[PDB]
Amino acid sequence: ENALLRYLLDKDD
Amino acid sequence: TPTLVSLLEVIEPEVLYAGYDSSVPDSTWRIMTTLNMLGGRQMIAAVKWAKAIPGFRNLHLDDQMTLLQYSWMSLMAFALGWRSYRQSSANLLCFAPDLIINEQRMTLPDMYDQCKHMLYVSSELHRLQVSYEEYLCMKTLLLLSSVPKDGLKSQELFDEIRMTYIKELGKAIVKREGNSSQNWQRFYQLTKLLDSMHEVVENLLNYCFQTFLDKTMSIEFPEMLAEIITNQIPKYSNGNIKKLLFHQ
Ligand SMILES: CC[C@@H]1C[C@](O)(C(F)(F)F)[C@@H](Nc2cccc3[nH]c(=O)ccc23)c2cc(F)c(F)c(O)c21
Repeated sequence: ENALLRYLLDKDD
Repeated sequence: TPTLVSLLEVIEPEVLYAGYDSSVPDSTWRIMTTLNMLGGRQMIAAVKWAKAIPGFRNLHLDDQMTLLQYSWMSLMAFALGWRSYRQSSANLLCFAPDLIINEQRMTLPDMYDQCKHMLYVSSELHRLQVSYEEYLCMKTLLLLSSVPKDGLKSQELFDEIRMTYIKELGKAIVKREGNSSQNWQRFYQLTKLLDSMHEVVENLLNYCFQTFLDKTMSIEFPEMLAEIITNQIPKYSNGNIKKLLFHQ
């Protein structure tokens, strides 16, 4: 669930 | 030491273009579709923006996700209201430099009924003569304007950060030379505008949730928006939202 948002927050920048 | 408001200023997102071909005629469906794709790109930049807000990365990751999912429409409508008040007044919505919703575009079937709530935002910023510093503090406060019914994981820290940006808004108000009585009424006026964002957003989310759910309308949402709407629809139906207010 909410994969893209989690990725954008967890990734660098 | 660099001021807190100057740190909010440096992280202001870059201007995005809609990629709208104005040689091709307009339609409500075309404008709505283009705006959905722009919104998704604005929301990807809003994530990058939020991560650079002092204090925000210190909140639990689940709280960071929550705040961005509740406030997405509030942040977008407020930023739009600001662009529209600065670029060209009065009754124009300045989504992107290549996509301004003019009087001719406003006459399009049901264009006005969805635009009027956003026109109210720019109208209010204009009437209140909102400054760049006040705007920056107000925008960060909109990110922190809704929490889950049973609060956040880092609720205590959130309350500290939210108080910090309220105090930051206060400092921006004071910068406009005036007495305690007019400073108190300015803070009252600006926080009343912040509160009214909940109602402005309510109207935009109704169009949003309908167009997303009715597949017969062929109204496409990009992944970022489709993911937010899918997450938010059950939260509104189960009463899982505490809309923070400054008044009442
Ligand atoms: C179906 C409602 C639709 C949704 C949407 O496109 C959303 F998906 F981006 F939220 C919305 N667009 C925006 C609202 C507020 C600020 C915005 N800032 C941007 O940079 C880009 C989009 C944006 C919207 C706006 C309208 F004027 C409409 F007529 C609509 O039908 C909508």
